[PDB]
Amino acid sequence: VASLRQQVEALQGQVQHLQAAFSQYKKVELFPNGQSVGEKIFKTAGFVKPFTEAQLLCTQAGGQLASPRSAAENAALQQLVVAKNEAAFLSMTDSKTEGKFTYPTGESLVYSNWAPGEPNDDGGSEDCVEIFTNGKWNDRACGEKRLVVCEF
Amino acid sequence: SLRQQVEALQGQVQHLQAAFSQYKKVELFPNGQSVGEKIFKTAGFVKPFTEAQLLCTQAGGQLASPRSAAENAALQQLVVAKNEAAFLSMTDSKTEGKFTYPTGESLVYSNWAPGEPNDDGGSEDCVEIFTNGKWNDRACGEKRLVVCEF
Amino acid sequence: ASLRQQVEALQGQVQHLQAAFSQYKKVELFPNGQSVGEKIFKTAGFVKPFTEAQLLCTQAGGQLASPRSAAENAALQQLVVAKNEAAFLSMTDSKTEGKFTYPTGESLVYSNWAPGEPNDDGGSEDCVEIFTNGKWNDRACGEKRLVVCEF
Ligand SMILES: O=P([O-])([O-])O[C@@H]1[C@H](O)[C@H](O)[C@@H](O)[C@H](O)[C@H]1O
Ligand SMILES: O=P([O-])([O-])O[C@@H]1[C@H](O)[C@H](O)[C@@H](O)[C@H](O)[C@H]1O
Ligand SMILES: [Ca+2]
Ligand SMILES: [Ca+2]
Ligand SMILES: [Ca+2]
Ligand SMILES: [Ca+2]
Ligand SMILES: [Ca+2]
Ligand SMILES: [Ca+2]
Ligand SMILES: [Ca+2]
Ligand SMILES: [Ca+2]
Ligand SMILES: [Ca+2]
Ligand SMILES: [Ca+2]
Repeated sequence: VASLRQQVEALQGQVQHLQAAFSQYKKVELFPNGQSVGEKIFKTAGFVKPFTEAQLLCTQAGGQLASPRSAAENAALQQLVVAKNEAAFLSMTDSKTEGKFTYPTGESLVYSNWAPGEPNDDGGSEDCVEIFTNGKWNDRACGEKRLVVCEF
Repeated sequence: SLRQQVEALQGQVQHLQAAFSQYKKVELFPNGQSVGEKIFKTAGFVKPFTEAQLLCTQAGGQLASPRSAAENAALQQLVVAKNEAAFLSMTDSKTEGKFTYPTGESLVYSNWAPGEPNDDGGSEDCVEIFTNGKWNDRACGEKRLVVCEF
Repeated sequence: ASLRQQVEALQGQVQHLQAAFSQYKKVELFPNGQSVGEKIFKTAGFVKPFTEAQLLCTQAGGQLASPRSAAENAALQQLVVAKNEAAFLSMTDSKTEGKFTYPTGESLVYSNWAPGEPNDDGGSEDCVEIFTNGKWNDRACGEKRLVVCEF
């Protein structure tokens, strides 16, 4: 009760210090390759890789390829693409069933920002998705190299 | 009961303090410098002043603004490490011959190289810091290392 | 009463902090870091001679990569492979030729020498590099290798 009192007051000061310090470091971490939106964080590796390699990199790091689920998330992701001036791969593919794009979990899309006419499975071999500097999406061959951006 | 939960909380906080301390060192390696309560971090690339300024602002910070010999030395470490002169936040764009911080406040510290600022060519309103730590006013259109402070 | 509620509220903040921190740790490690046990390896992304690399890590509050187990070596190997550049380890045999030690002076507790190593080629190889295949080779300290520090 009494001793417990001080202990609680001491913890409050320690917690406040951690909160202030962490707040500062979050900003530091995101500069210049990250974007925070809601409770999601997008971070680019800064280089390009084919889809399979990009996917593995994100998976191994405990995240997954960028998967914008709203206009807000897509705009945040667009900021990184614009900054690096390099279109990036999204996590979604229609490799299982042509014409039906899904997230790595198999769930159907809850948001999309396809450029006019897309997806068009050009050449009959486009099962991956890239996001342009203007934020629009286009289905593209998974063998192509695009900016690696993961979400955590 | 409450005494058992408090010890559990104490343990969680001690763990966080240890984990956070380790994480701070990791984050700052190799592009950051901690001095006092300020943190300097370089983006690792060069940009013209206006662009560099926007990058820092959008990140929730601002261009490096050394306010003491100690901060200037910390900033100097990053410049030396990348071997690339960097832009500071200060400019005399509003009133030629009078440098101020983004807020409009006058300088509280300066480390100008001999003869500077000299508004060379009548068009130097930005400031760069060299690997030796000294400052020189330069054209804002030139590209220099982007270093922000948080 | 008020104390208990004050403690439960404090724990709510602490667990929220734990969650935020966990997310930011993963973000931090991507793509230049690797965590293994309580150790963290992080590459600077560039190459430097041994003395300079050692100074960079020391000044950052850590030390050059010092894998002490197969698990740590495999973790470090991931970074070397990602950068496709052999990296320097912290150990040297500068004090006593043929006897590699950590910066502390302690003898190795783990090694993963490539066949035929360490050979002290030219009679002047007192530093250690780790290849993309995870094997070690003694190399001249003047050579430039990927900088990887451990924290
Ligand atoms: O192959 P390319 O003609 O250079 O470029 C193609 C066009 O931009 C097309 O509109 C788009 O739908 C394809 O995905 C792209 O591959
Ligand atoms: O134009 P430059 O002669 O190559 O270099 C100039 C000189 O170093 C001058 O002393 C300095 O005050 C100017 O800011 C620089 O631009
Ligand atoms: Ca298909
Ligand atoms: Ca398709
Ligand atoms: Ca297409
Ligand atoms: Ca002027
Ligand atoms: Ca001027
Ligand atoms: Ca000048
Ligand atoms: Ca970081
Ligand atoms: Ca020797
Ligand atoms: Ca030797
Ligand atoms: Ca050898």
